[PDB]
This record gives sequence, C-alpha cells and structure tokens, in this order.
Amino acid sequence: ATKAVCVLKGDGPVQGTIHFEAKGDTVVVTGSITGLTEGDHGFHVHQFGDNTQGCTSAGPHFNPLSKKHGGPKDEERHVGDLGNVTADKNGVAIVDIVDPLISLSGEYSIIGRTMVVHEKPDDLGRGGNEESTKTGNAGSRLACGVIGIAK
Amino acid sequence: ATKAVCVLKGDGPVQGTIHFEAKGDTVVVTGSITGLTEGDHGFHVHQFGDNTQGCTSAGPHFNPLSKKHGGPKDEERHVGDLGNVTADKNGVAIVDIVDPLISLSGEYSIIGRTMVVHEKPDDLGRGGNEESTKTGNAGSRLACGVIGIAK
Ligand SMILES: [Cu+2]
Ligand SMILES: [Cu+2]
Ligand SMILES: [Zn+2]
Ligand SMILES: [Zn+2]
Repeated sequence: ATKAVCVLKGDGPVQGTIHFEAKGDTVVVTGSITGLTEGDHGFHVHQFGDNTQGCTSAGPHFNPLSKKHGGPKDEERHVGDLGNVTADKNGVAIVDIVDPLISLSGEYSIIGRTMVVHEKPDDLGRGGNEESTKTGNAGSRLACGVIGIAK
Repeated sequence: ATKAVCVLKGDGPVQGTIHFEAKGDTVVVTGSITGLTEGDHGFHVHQFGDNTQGCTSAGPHFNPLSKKHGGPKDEERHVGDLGNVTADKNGVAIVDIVDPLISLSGEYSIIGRTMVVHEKPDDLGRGGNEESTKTGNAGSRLACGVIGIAK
C-alpha cells in the first residue's frame, strides 16, 4: 500500500487518527491525539493487530531484528519504537514523524499491526532497569487501533 | 502472515470475532457473531481498512479483478464475496468458511482491509436488479473491523 490509517480508541477519553504515507523511500506519520494528560507519551507499533482483549492482545513492540528498546534515532531500537508524542495543556498531541525503519510493504510492513499511545513518557531505553530495555517504562496502553490500508 | 484476526464492532449490538488461517492454497475463516437477527446476513471483505467514518469508510467490496458481485462459489465474483452467515433464533452465527480467492499474503491479501457483516441476506448476484450485481442487496453495515496479524 502507499497509504494507511489508524483510529485509536481505548477505555478512557484518549482518541485519535493517525495517517501513514510512503513518500520516497520513507514513511511519513501524521495525525493528532486528544484526551491526553499534558507531557510526553510513548508512541509505538506493537506486533499484533489483535484487539480481542483490547490493547493488551497487541503483544510487545514490533521487533523483527530482535534488538532492545531505544529511541527513534538510535541504532539499537525496535522497529516499532517511534518515541514520544507531546500533549499540550489541552491534552492534544500533534504527530509529525518521518521514520527510516517502518514500511507499508515487505518485511517491515506495519499494515495489520497495532499503533499504541501509552500513559507515560518513553525513556528511550535509558532508564536503567530491565523494563526500560523492553518498553521504555511507557506504562499502560491508553488507546490503540489496527493499522489498515487507506484510499 | 499465516494467521489473522478481526474484531467486529458497530453502533448497535452486533459484535463478533473472526479468525483466519492459511491452509494449503486456501484461507479457513472461523468465529462467531452475536446480536444478529435470525437468518442470513451478507459477510464480505470491503476494500479499505479505514474506520474513520465507521463501516462506511471501508469503501466497496475488495475487487482487484474488476468483476461483478457473486456468491463464493461463482467464477464471476469479487475477491471479497464470502456469501452469507446464518444467525439462529438467539442471534448467533457460527462462521465456518473455506475460500480459495482471499489470501493472507500477496496481491489478494486481506490483512489491513475490513470485514463487514450486513443487515440483510446477500442475493449472490441473482437478485435481477442492478444493485444485486454490486452488493447482493445486503443492505447496511451492522458491524465491521480491520483485519490484523495474529499470533
Ligand atoms: Cu509500546
Ligand atoms: Cu459488503
Ligand atoms: Zn520498543
Ligand atoms: Zn461483492
């Protein structure tokens, strides 16, 4: 596909729409998320597009290269590690990311997988406990959605 | 992808979980839908995995081969025409379909697209009218979901 979309929903007030578009050899991620607490929130692609148990059945971070968690700019990162989105005073976060690891086709395709917005900030694999190395201490999954092909 | 899952949701009471498994050159579709009126309901793969406007933004039946609407056993059918599912007196439909056109990979892949359960029976292209050859006269979209990768 050259375009994908994801509608995020959860059990609280957090909702949003994220669009993905292949522009050249990279993927541009845009959109906005509302209902969040002010500050940074971990924003990642989880492996399974399985919503049978809410966001929980999405599994861990998409990680075909079997690396540890990190920031979007690190070499050692999961493919699904997109960093943090930042909510303003009003709970609105605007998404504007360009990423070199995800794709809309092939082995790194994220179509069919789940976008998750987390409760806390992602520490980028630098928190110093085992958990940092897995999820960045980003905490619970506030909203998520399966990434589908768009028009 | 060898397994997929879809969780169907809408604005009324219809809900369900559909599972997909690649077996030889076919896809085996299983699962259950509840909250349906007794009888037949059309069950099709729609083109886009776009839920921004409910089931409406899913677009038309998935039809990469530009054919007219038919039943699953017809040569002239859309790739997304899986026929009808049947709800019992209690409103429960058990899904058990084996289909050779839909796929979980390649060009006819349905991952990232939308599974839709309709209000009325699909006439399989034999309704005599023009709508019959587009949608089977299945009526409105009761519940739908994006097809994601499962474990
Ligand atoms: Cu995460
Ligand atoms: Cu349909
Ligand atoms: Zn990660
Ligand atoms: Zn059709």
